[PDB]
Amino acid sequence: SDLRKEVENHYKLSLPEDFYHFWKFCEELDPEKPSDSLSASLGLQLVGPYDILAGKHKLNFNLHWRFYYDPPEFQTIIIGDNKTQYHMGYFRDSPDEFPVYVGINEAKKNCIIVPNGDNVFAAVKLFLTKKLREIDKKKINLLKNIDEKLTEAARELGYSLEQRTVKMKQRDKKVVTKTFHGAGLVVPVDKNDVGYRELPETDADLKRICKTIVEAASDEERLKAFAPIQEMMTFVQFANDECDYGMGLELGMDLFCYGSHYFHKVAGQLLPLAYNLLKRNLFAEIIEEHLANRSQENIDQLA
Repeated sequence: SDLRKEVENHYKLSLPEDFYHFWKFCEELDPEKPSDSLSASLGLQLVGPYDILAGKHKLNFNLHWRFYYDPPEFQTIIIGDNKTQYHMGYFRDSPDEFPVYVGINEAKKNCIIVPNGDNVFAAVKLFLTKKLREIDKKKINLLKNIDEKLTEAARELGYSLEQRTVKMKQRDKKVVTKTFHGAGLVVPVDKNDVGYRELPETDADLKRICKTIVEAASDEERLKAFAPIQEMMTFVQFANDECDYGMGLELGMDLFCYGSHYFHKVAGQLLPLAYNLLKRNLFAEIIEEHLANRSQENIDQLA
């Protein structure tokens, strides 16, 4: 329990039981280097809060293995090839609740968060099954052995292995908007529909607006191209005054997701405030620190 406290106090996030059970699974695979037990067969390595379990931390965990498009909800636990910057993370709607599922993102490809089961056994199972369906006879036998052991453990522990579980499908009903990442945003909406209001542009049209800002040819033209964004920020101010905090979280998230440093200032105006109004204060802290140092490479706080 002491080790658990260390892991969870460093991130100020509770970790679900599958996190700890999966460490033990990887310890059975390789007692000497559990974090690397899937490296040879799958190209995956356990990191993040697993670095603490591994003793590699013996310093801001808010930025540790936080890739360029990882929103504060997303906490990296597994990394793959740095050519695509494939990685898996727990996704939490609230810092005070357990992860709602495991998402994957390829940070050199896009900002999309792909849901991959609701626990890390599922996410690794799905990765393995895809790899098995692609490939080398020598690799297959090894993969099939890991698949058997992984599947047996999940069955003993009661963990679903589906990419989209019934639980995940129920969360879809509470998502108020997908955002650019596609993971979805969940905020309280009361019986009077207070809590969220939509943006006045479609996602497609918002991306066009962002494109014209990024491609502006001068400061003068960029200022003019920013007018639709400033207009939406005024709407967000009234939404905040009126307790529809989800609007500013959506606009700020989309601008973060678009990826341009030209949006860092307004994203820093939208997202900390939105998270603080939503009483998700840790996420306000993460996004502030990430916007201040949004690195594309060298995000390992222990290197």
